Amino acid sequence: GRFQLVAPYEPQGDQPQAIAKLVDGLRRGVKHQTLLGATGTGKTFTISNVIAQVNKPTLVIAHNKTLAGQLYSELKEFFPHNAVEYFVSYYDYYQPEAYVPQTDTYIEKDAKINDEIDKLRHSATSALFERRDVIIVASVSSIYGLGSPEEYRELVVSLRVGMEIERNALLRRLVDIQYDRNDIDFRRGTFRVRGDVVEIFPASRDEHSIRVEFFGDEIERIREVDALTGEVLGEREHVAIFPASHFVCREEKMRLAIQNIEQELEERLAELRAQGKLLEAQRLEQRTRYDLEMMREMGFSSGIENYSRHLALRPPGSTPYTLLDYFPDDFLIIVDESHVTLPQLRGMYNGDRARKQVLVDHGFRLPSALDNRPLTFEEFEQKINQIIYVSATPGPYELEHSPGVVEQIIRPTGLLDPTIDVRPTKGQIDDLIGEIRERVERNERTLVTTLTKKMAEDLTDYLKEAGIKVAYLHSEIKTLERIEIIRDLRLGKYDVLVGINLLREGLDIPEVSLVAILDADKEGFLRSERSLIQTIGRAARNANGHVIMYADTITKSMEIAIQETKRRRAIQEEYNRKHGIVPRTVKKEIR
DNA sequence: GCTCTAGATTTTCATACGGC
DNA sequence: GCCGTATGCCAATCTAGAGC
Ligand SMILES: [Cl-]
Ligand SMILES: [Mg+2]
Ligand SMILES: [Mg+2]
Ligand SMILES: [Mg+2]
Repeated sequence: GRFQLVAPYEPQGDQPQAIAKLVDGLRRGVKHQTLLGATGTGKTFTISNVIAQVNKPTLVIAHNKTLAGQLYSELKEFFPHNAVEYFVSYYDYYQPEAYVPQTDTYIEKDAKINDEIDKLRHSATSALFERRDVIIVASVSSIYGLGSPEEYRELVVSLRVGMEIERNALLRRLVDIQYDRNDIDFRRGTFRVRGDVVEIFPASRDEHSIRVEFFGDEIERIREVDALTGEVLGEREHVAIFPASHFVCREEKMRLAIQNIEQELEERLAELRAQGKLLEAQRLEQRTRYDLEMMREMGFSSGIENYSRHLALRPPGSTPYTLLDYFPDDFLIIVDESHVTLPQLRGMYNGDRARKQVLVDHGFRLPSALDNRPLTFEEFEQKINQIIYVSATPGPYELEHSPGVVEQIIRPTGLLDPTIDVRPTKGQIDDLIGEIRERVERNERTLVTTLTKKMAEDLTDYLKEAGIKVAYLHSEIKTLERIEIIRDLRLGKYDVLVGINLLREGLDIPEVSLVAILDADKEGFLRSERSLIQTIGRAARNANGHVIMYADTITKSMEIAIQETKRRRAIQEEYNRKHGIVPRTVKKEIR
């Protein structure tokens, strides 16, 4: 395939040079590069240009699913002729199996699956074999266990007009790859028959079923079919039907796997019983033998993922197969918000290991359950072909592995990194209150950041006493109601929002002209250099953007952020001067 | 170095049950 | 043994500080 970028506009401002640097580094074979793109500079359009120029299948990794969704929307509009795909957790809810020693409690695994997300997951994986012009937006789900891509590929049922194959032989192979017959409710992951037509709804597709028409053992035709109404659509010459699960469990391997699980259990029970952990072994035997009977009286068992490694016959310690393995060897990775996303990726292994080791220590699971896991960060490193880290505040790992940075600060809209004032703590709430009132005069909103949920709630109350319209925003408030609070800020219900750590990455509020950082000098994660610069960027979407940092000293963290903001402004002033640009505030749609 | 602390996101091969 | 349906808010992750 071949990527076709589609937009009205050309690259502008800093975008051209940025695109050129990243493309040349990629072509020279450089492994790690870093796009130091300041906020609201059109970072998704820049990276799309790179993808379009180098024409490699690409994985965009995001640290959260809201941002994941936006990237996926924007990229769908930029590449409407290409396979833009989505790959995140497909669980409506999920609690893992866990044991909590401090409160001596076992917690059952509970789950519930979202059908749309599973459909997208299958569209994503199948796309990577059907064609080369694929971009997948993904969460850290990308580093979790799937079945091997080789097995996933060889189980495909490939069909072409002219083929000779027994009607029932197709059907019986479809069942092998996890499809169900269903003449009543014809939906994805199911098939049916209507005389000569064998109608197949692939696992990757919402509304568009295949219709394979037979004459004896021949295939006279194949047809994509709109299943909203029932009408027929275009007539293909071939089609590929991929498995309706990323996990194969065939009996041929399962028989030996059972005796391997059987013999790991013996050894572990002897181990536990020897150490006077008699309760633990009784636990381990009761679950393992029950699961093993289910494994003999059925294909499945409960918690089957715990026996991943045995059921695959792969050795102890094995690195799992993942989405990354489904990509070609010359693929490309974009890491969105790398300073937050990479630490998250690092820690997926740690938390999973922690949780599973206590299950194993208390005899809920065998030691081989540790091999059912995500990648370690080191295993992620070894699977990188080439990678681009995007962030306004790139972290240590990105800088240390990249040959300097591609800097992109000039915004196509000419908006400046705001000015910053530093004021004393003496009489700070009154100074702020008056400064908010001037903003309410100009119909401009304000963000205030404190250190705690308690302080954010107390200031909201106190600002209500002063007659200011205001809400607090922190993580006690569920996602749905946060969307609504932010919506209601823009419409004008509130002139102020008080927060802690939800007022940085991916918050475009054009109406905000003031950002108030309280306790600006209290050293810690909330007032580190990066979180400081990220908070400052909330005021860079409005032409009268301003920052007040209340503090009595100026920390090292404060002085780097002040200096790097000033420098960025000065460069943006000069570009604006050269081109006669007067900064204009962002007109963005509500909802 | 170990053990707290604050406010943050993400992830994880559904399953027990009653009525057939 | 098969199948349709009601069901949960239950962990350990991160950074970068503070006491020892
Ligand atoms: Cl979506
Ligand atoms: Mg499934
Ligand atoms: Mg491997
Ligand atoms: Mg590679």
